[PDB]
Amino acid sequence: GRTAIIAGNWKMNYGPREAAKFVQEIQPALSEALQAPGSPLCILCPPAISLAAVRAVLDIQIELGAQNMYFEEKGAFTGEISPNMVHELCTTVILGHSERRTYFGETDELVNKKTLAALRHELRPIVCIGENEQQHESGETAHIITTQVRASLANLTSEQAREIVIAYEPIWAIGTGKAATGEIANNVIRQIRQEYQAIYGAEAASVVRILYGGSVTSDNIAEFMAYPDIDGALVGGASLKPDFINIVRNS
Amino acid sequence: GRTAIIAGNWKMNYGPREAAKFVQEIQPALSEALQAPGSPLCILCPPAISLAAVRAVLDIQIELGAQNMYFEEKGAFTGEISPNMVHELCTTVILGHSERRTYFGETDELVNKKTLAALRHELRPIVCIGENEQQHESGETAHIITTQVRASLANLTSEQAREIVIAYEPIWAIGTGKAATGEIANNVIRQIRQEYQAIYGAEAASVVRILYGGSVTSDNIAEFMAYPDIDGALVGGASLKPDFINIVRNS
Repeated sequence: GRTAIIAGNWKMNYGPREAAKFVQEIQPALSEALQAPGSPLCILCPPAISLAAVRAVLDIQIELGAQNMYFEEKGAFTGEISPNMVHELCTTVILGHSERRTYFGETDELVNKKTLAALRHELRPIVCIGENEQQHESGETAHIITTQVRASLANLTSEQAREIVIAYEPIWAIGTGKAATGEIANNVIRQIRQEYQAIYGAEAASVVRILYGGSVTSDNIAEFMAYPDIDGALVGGASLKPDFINIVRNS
Repeated sequence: GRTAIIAGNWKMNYGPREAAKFVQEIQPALSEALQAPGSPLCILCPPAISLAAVRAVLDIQIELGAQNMYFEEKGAFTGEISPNMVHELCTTVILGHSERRTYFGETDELVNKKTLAALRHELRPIVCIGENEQQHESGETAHIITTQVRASLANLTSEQAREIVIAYEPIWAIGTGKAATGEIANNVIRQIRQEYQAIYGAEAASVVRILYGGSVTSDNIAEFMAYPDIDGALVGGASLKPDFINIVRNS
């Protein structure tokens, strides 16, 4: 009984002009696809500099999300944007993406601070967790998942524990064109739900949305969505293409 | 014979709506102040999410800059914006601010990559260097400056060596309300110019703009501008206030 979510992470692609053109291309068909019963919630996550341009196209329902923010209300953090700023244009924010954990040193602790800040500003956080190739090959997947859930998804109230979205993204599946099999994704996503249950209780774990990310296309989205525990997808490179519409159709 | 620069670093203040309102407040007086002979180049650097809103107010000359960007053209860097994106809305980008070096781990090497990327996309980089309180108290200021110049400002062609802007910002002067004295700022800024000369030659060092940052207000801007080697200022908290106009007047 969980509403499914298809979220498009554009990453660092499409500046203001290109972002507006892309949404002008996909919006008529995407909006019509989302009118069908059982359609997912659909969120576009452009670069922050391009949010206003996309907002202007959409305002002439597809929701808008940011790819990152900082956790303080305001202040002396050159280069950062605040939850208040994001909320002016967006319903949603991606947090803890593996690219930010690896290239920019983001920790579980920092991700949790951003997660609480999102929730306390009426933003939907999509919190990314996942193991890398070496951890997966050495059998450490379960331990990594447990550690990341307990730290990144800490401190939630019962009501908030219902509002967050978790995205499982095997780092070995990102941009490689090698998605996890549905069986592997389901196995780990059920572990995430179990760990969530351990902290927050059975009811909260039954309402939290958990997505799969990592080389999702319209060709394999149905393979993941067939599992009851998989509630949607965080889409990477395909979110830059019209195939994003067909992911929504096939979800 | 160097054109002076007054750049306003808003840091993580003023979302889209607030940014537009602030520029609507200051733009008539600021534009009139900039009409006077000998006025500096004036650059506003709002949060990236707020650039479009400020652009729309200005386009109904004050230039616009970003507070940070990444150095690749595009790609799988969730949360980052590219030089191509920044150039659509901005002439300028702040790089290597001490808040990014300290809180977000940016290195001289990463700053240099961003600096070359700015220059190769016809953006003016404002590259921030500076020592902290402990380094200053222990007499290491000169060594820190030399290290940061040689690494952050490496790889420049002769033409580029003329286009960059350097900002000296004693970290102990940021947001503390305790600016450096004009004598201290001038002493270190002359060292920066000397180190630049060591690498790039006397002519390049004579054209590069070097700004002072750190608790600049309209009350002390003239103290810094009196020195021939100080070419302007990177303004922090005062850039959020109408005093920014009076900094321009007194520069």
